[PDB]
Amino acid sequence: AFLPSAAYLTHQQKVLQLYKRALRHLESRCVHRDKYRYFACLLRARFDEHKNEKDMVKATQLLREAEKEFWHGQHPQPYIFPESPGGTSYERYECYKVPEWCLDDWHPSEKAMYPDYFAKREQWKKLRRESWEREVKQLQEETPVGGPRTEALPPARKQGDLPPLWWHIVTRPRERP
Amino acid sequence: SKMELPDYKQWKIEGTPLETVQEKLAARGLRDPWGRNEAWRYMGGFANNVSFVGALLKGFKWGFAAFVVAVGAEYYLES
Amino acid sequence: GKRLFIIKPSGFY
Amino acid sequence: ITKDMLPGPYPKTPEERAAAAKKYNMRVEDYEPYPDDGMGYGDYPKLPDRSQQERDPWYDWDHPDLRLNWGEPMHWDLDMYIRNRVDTSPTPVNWNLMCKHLFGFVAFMLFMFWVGETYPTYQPVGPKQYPYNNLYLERGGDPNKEPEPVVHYEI
Amino acid sequence: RHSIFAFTHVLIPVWIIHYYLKYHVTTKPYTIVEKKPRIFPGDTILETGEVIPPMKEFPDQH
Amino acid sequence: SWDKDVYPEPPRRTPAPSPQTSLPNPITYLTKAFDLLVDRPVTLVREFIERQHAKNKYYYYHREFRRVPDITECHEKDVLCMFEAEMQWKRDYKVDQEIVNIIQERLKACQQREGESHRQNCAKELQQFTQVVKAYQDRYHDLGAHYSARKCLAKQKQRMLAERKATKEAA
Amino acid sequence: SFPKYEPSRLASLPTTLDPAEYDISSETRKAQAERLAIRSRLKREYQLQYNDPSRRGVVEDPALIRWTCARSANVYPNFRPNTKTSLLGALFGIGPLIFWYYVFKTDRDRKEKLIQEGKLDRTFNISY
Amino acid sequence: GAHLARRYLGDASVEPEPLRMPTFPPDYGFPERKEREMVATQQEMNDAQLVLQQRDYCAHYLIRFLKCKRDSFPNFLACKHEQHDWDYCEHLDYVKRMKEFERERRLLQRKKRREQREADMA
Amino acid sequence: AHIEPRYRQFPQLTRSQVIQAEFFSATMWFWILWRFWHDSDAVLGHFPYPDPSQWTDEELGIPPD
Amino acid sequence: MLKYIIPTMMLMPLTWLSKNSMIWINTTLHSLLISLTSLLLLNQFGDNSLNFSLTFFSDSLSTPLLILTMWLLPLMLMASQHHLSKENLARKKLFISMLILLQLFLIMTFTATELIFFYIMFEATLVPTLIIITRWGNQTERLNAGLYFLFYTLAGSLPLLVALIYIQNTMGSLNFLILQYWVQPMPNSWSNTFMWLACMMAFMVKMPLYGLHLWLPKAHVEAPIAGSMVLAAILLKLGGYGMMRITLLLNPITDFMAYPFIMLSLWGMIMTSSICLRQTDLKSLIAYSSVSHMALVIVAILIQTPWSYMGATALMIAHGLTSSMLFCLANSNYERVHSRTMILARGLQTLLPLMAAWWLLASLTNLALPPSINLIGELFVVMSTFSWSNITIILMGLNMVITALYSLYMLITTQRGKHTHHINNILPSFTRENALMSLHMLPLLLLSLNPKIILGPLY
Amino acid sequence: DAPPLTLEGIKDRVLYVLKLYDKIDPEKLSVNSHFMKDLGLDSLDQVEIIMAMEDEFGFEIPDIDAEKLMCPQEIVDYIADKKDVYE
Amino acid sequence: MLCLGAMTTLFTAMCALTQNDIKKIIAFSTSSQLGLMMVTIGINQPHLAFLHICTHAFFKAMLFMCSGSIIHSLNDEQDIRKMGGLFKAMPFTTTALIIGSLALTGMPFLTGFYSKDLIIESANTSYTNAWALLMTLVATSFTAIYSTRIIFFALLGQPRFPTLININENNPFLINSIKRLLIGSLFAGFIISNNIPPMTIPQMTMPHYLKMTALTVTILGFILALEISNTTHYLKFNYPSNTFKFSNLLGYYPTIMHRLTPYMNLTMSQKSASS
Ligand SMILES: CCCCCCCCCCCCCCCCCC(=O)OC[C@H](COP(=O)([O-])OC[C@H](O)COP(=O)([O-])OC[C@H](COC(=O)CCCCCCCCCCCCCCCCC)OC(=O)CCCCCCCCCCCCCCCCC)OC(=O)CCCCCCCCCCCCCCCCC
Ligand SMILES: CCCCCCCCCCCCCCCCCC(=O)OC[C@H](COP(=O)(O)OCCN)OC(=O)CCCCCCCCCCCCCCCCC
Ligand SMILES: *C(=O)CCCCCCCCCCCCC
Repeated sequence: AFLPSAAYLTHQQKVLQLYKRALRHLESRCVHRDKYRYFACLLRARFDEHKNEKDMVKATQLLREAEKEFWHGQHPQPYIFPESPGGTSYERYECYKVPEWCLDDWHPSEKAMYPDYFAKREQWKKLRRESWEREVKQLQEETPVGGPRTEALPPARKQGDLPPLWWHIVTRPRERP
Repeated sequence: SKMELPDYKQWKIEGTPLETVQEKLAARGLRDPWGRNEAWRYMGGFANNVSFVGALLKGFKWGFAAFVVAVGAEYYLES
Repeated sequence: GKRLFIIKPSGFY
Repeated sequence: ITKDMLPGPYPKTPEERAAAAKKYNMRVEDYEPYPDDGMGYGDYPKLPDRSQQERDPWYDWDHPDLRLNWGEPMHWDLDMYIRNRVDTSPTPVNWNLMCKHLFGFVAFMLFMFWVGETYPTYQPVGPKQYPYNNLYLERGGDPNKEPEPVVHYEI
Repeated sequence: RHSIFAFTHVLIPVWIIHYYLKYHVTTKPYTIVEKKPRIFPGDTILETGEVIPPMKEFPDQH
Repeated sequence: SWDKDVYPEPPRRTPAPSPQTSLPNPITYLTKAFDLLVDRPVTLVREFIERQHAKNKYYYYHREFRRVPDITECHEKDVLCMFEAEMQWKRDYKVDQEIVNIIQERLKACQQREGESHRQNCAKELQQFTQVVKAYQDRYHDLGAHYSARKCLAKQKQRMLAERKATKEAA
Repeated sequence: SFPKYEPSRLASLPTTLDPAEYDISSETRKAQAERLAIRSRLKREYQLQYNDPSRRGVVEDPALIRWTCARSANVYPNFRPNTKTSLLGALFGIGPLIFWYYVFKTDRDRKEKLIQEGKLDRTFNISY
Repeated sequence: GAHLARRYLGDASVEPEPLRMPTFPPDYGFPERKEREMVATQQEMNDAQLVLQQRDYCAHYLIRFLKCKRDSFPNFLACKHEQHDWDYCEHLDYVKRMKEFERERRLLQRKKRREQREADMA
Repeated sequence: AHIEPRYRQFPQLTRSQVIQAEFFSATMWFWILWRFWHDSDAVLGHFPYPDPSQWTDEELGIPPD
Repeated sequence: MLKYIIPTMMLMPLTWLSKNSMIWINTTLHSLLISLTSLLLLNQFGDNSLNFSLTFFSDSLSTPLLILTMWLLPLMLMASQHHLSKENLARKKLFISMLILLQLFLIMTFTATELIFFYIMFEATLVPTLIIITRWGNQTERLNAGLYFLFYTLAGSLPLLVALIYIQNTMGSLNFLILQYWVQPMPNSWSNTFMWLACMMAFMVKMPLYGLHLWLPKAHVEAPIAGSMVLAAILLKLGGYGMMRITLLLNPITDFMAYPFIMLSLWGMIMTSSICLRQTDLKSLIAYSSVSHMALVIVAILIQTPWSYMGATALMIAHGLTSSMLFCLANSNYERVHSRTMILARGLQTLLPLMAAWWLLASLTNLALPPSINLIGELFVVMSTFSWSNITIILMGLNMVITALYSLYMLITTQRGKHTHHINNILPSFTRENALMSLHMLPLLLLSLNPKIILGPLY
Repeated sequence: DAPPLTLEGIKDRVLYVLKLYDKIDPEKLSVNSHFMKDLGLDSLDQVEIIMAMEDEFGFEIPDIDAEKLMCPQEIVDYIADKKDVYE
Repeated sequence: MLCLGAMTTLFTAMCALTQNDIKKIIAFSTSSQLGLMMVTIGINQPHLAFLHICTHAFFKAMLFMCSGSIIHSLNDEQDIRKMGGLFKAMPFTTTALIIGSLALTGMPFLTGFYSKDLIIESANTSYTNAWALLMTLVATSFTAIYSTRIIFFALLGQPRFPTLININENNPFLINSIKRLLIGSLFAGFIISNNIPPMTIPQMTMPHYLKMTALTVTILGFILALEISNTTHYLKFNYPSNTFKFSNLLGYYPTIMHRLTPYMNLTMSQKSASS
């Protein structure tokens, strides 16, 4: 439905996602580890019973009413991981995630507090500014006519060149700034 | 720097409630694969935790003994 | 040891 | 920004709808404008009335906190449907059953408080007995006058 | 400068607030109004010396 | 200090220290420590400042407004006399405000000073407050934001006609 | 059997309950592929400007400018006076004014009648 | 909590209502009934600044207990004796209120027996 | 020496935290039983509550008619 | 008052005879000296107004507005000297001269003894504001902004011109001091009804009244910074000043003719605050907030109790300082992202912490946090309207709820959340911008210590 | 709080979890042991492996990235990218 | 005040029974105690309510601090379903959390006794709304239920947190900060309630069932929630009810009124106000 690489979820992907959501909401219903492990192997056997169903329509039907069974038997407040979206510590440190370009606007009396760091930042920005036009001309020699098809980015194929559109992935802030 | 791990072999589930879980799964032709991962919660220094009525009575022995000592002290003090 | 540089905006001004 | 990339009038021909859908960067069949009834929308698209909480949060969004892409058309209430405001996320329980349970519980509690006010609890005693004629000079009575004697006896 | 905290943060503000309340607040009427102290049977008024007489003898209960 | 007639106080009657228990209270030692550390040097600084006040003594005064003719004996549309009448009435209105404030301060000081027995032992201040509020309400209430001695004289004439009709309907 | 989920305006339908999610029909394949093509074109067009070292400024989003120009500037030129908007503008624009007019007028007539007949408790009221 | 069920779920004419009572004269049934002595003088409990809920017929023990609590500072447990005296006299005053309640209950039972004997005889 | 993290096992305990925990739990049970030994009327009851049915008629002013 | 009019006129040879790099420094310096001198108007008395000459007087209503007017000129010079840094020198001196000429018209608008001279100055203040908006404005629709500015302010003021001359022919004078003592009760008739409307609708446009307010979220939006500052700080307050002068003559017909305008303002303070909850444009949000706060001043003038006029003048001074600071904050971010869209650049506390503190202070003074004079004005108007009718407390408290909501939503949207990834020209805060914020907020915070100077003629 | 992770520590812990899973014998497991082709595991078993990684390291791996990790070296590198180790 | 406080202490302590985040549960605990304070204001006992403020400060601050020590020792794990096995792992935190729970429920002669027990003893013996008193007693049971819920899922049982143990609490800041409130929650109720002057006349004469009522309903809540706790280890998988979905989804009032009322004030503000 909504994915970065492809446009859809396959049938096998929806089976695996229902399996994972069913185990997580089961663990939310079944707090203790051993009781969860008992009912989790029971649910795993319930999945593996119709593992070899060759009819795609019958497999889609069993997946659909399995989603119905799951929607009835879900936990109201499922355990969300804390840094996962919906958790308690999700996007908590984003107020400390200052982007990298703010170092360039420092006064020189506080750029002199870290001479080796900015003496290295200059050669990082040098590497970026001599990689930019080569990776742009890499992008326009590989993109098909009518635009790109998927959102998947191509790698660097040559030696000496860097992968295209790499600066805000390599120089992103840390999870604990 | 280096963090050493304890040996993976020692987390056998014989002696845990995972043993009872694997017995009730073998009662219907099933085999539990994820027992030894969860074995550490039911072994070692976390095994044999207290119940609630013993968790309330933590320090009840020493506290009651000091109670008896201090009541005897104020009983022998008043004369 | 292994101290990390903290990116923060310009506190001079 | 230029004039043929601004919102314009309501499209009535299919080629005007095609130019509008190309302007708003979306497919023509998915391009549903608001109905032309004077509410001031023009050719603006009717995004399907969801919040931004329902969006896939692990996607590498152009606008992460908005869960929004660059060039993707925005809902007319995009500032309303942010995660700092109204959530239209699906609930485990239906909306009507939630309204039934909450209204029934509140109304039942209010009725039982009123009935318990109608039938109070008390103790098997008389009123408290106060000297100096129910504390007349203490409750602010005027000392030029003299009230009735409130005499309390033994029992 | 070893207990400079208890000097600078206490003993100088006690001086300032005591000078303030003593020569600019209580010299103005009804600024610091105090509830009058509680008089019992058996006390002695420090302004007069009159001993407040004790209560009537109790109809003892136990 | 101030005038003890306009801000009256009942005589202070504190009880004597009658200790019973064997333990010494902390408050006598805290009082003597506060005395020897604070109450003496603050007094010494005030004595030095008082000497510097006594080195150059000079006086300020209270302004006296003599009574000019009021609005009842000023001609209609005669701004030279009714300006004086209006300034006189505005100063009297501000002084009446401060009278009501003084009686409020008496009432509140009595309520706190009497504590729990305030409902009994502050009937005099409550009576004075009710009288001065009834007078201020009959005199200046509902005149509005554009109040004047003309507005107050018109209110007084309407109230006097109401009282005259209330007296005439009782005889 | 199981209680069927009832989608409302404030609680939409989950994707795991939608019947039209599991359509493997090729018009849905083409629609998802064309939406993916549009989204990929806009994604590449964004991050070409976003990863540029020569840019020091705002990557302007024409959808945002278009959103603000819709929310502010395109209201009167695409308004038409019809029955719905007229009854809404008289129902909601002059309606509460008339309602609060009657409420505050009735309250002030009642209070002025109680004052000019000498019934309203106005003993200590001297601040107004 | 049985008289609650005797006033609510049975009949209400025989149970004494809490809000307006006593409905009988204090001399109705008592040969030479005596008043309650007020031990604390009015100016005394005016000077000790007692709460108006606490200015009842047993305020002299409360005056002595507050005087003890002041005179035994900082020893806040040295006046358990006067506190027990005040609390036991509050207990006795509550007993007197219970006796007023039971008096009114038995006199309403007397009115019920009177009207039933009159409805049987006449 | 600060506490070093272990793995899938019971963590290293200080002597001090365990003796303070036992000390305050023993102080809790001491204080509860001590105040139960002294007061015993704030829990159970201060005075006997009299039965209104057991009362006589003469103390309540009941002429038998 | 001539001792302030003559230095304001000497600011013109001070700005036209300066060196080309010295035209901001000299005008800022000498306008700060004139604002230093403006505090000599505080010689007020409990009975009498400070009556200078036949032409000028200054009671305790005009005095805080005069101090605010003479203080606002250096702040406008500081605020406008960055976006005009690439302007022609002659046009730059013309901009400074329009600001000085506007100050000159304002400071003898507030001191006009006679009401047709008040009218002449009150309508003379339009034309520098006209030139500022429709010369140094930003976008395409600045010419429709001033056209609806000039049309609404003249179509309201035109029956006021006939009404003041009708007072001149009937009473004999338009001196306010004479009409204090020669005012006659205006009875119930249709002639006196349209008389009341002619005397009031001009200032109803200038406040603005709800329903007549549609010039303002274009005239404030399409203005430059000095124009928006002077519009939200003084030119809205000219209506409250004129109403407080003109309701002396309109009694007792106000006591039953004020009801529909009290309804319009009491409901428009709810409507425009709800509109502030859904503005995509930050400068529009501050504009509709200005309408929502001036609605209370309209209610407090139309119910004409002493607490109401005290709260209304306190609220005018407080809102002038607060809204001027909020427009300067919005310009400080517009000088970096070049867009007034509020949802564009977020998370700005992660990049500008001290400016986020100034945003926080301006937001707290926006929602009337005690003990600010914002809350003093808000609270006194609420007290007087509760005395007026007890049911109005619902509308007042509901307005205060929505006020705190849009204030803190503006704070959250502009200052908090995740910052924008594709915006990288966010400079550190200049010393000029923080000087502008501090010279707004520090007088507003100091006026909480001694609030009696901004509480009008009947304190 | 929160001791720092290394590639050695993540590798040791991921192989430690995969040596406690009964469908993998401990001698055939390596850093590059692909789960489907080499180790003979199922897709569902690989999903449970990802869930064991989530329970081990205390964060959710999304399904679009869970369904692409098909060897322990990719799992270690993905946790290394999501936690920024060797800083 | 009596009806509103009884409604608050019923609804919040009933919503606390099936929440999963520990800070949510202690927030419903303090809101239920504030409802009890509103109740005892409503029975004309203002000084008992203020004494219960001063009492409640110590142990409810201590319970939030113990939950914070648990959260920091489990790396921002705020959910009670990933806790447990912390009896010996965090002994000082276990100790102070149990002492705070007993002070919350009304253990005899801790700090919470001298306020809450007199609140219930004065709420029984007064001319009172009877349904309000009954809901107050139901809330009194619910306090013991969620207190042993916090102790059970947080401390008792076996671990559920992830495998890397970072459990550490041996810093004198944390130890002294919980220690001084621990001394407060042990002694300050006795100290304050025997330093305060008498401002009302306390009801000390009452029948035996009516004197023991708070303690009895508290212990019965303990017993019923011990049954609820022991029915978790069983190998039974119960489908959720409507009472569980009511108390687990916050009573549906933070669900509807945080969607319905912000819908109207945001759409009428444009489609009927702005546009
Ligand atoms: C006449 C003589 C008078 C002398 C005394 C002065 C009287 C008050 C004047 C104003 C004082 C504050 C001015 C500076 C603060 C604003 C800028 C700022 O935050 O800079 C941070 C900076 C330090 O922070 P940083 O770490 O570097 O950077 C901050 C970060 O960026 C991150 O920023 P942040 O968010 O962490 O920091 C912002 C923070 C944000 O804080 C908040 O949001 C919390 C505030 C609200 C709640 C608490 C207060 C509620 C009200 C109760 C208290 C008032 C009444 C008390 C009386 C008893 C009760 C009635 O604000 C503060 O910390 C300021 C503390 C004081 C707040 C006052 C109230 C502001 C609230 C809004 C209005 C409320 C009503 C009006 C109250 C008026 C009181 C006079 O401060 C300074 O550098 C201060 C510079 C010097 C200031 C001089 C002030 C006087 C100027 C007047 C000149 C003429 C007279 C001569 C007097 C000379 C005195 C030396
Ligand atoms: C003593 C008597 C007591 C009587 C009590 C009973 C009567 C009153 C009943 C309550 C009425 C008000 C409550 C309803 C509105 C609640 C609004 C609110 O807070 O919404 C919360 C919502 C976010 O909630 P959520 O989705 O859970 O957040 C998850 C985190 N991402 O937040 C959002 O969606 C953000 C929305 C921002 C703008 C909201 C606008 C709503 C304004 C409401 C004003 C109400 C005025 C009432 C006036 C009464 C006058 C008498
Ligand atoms: C009759 O029962 C009078 C007592 C007060 C009213 C009833 C109170 C019932 C609840 C308290 C006792 C609970 C015993 C488990």
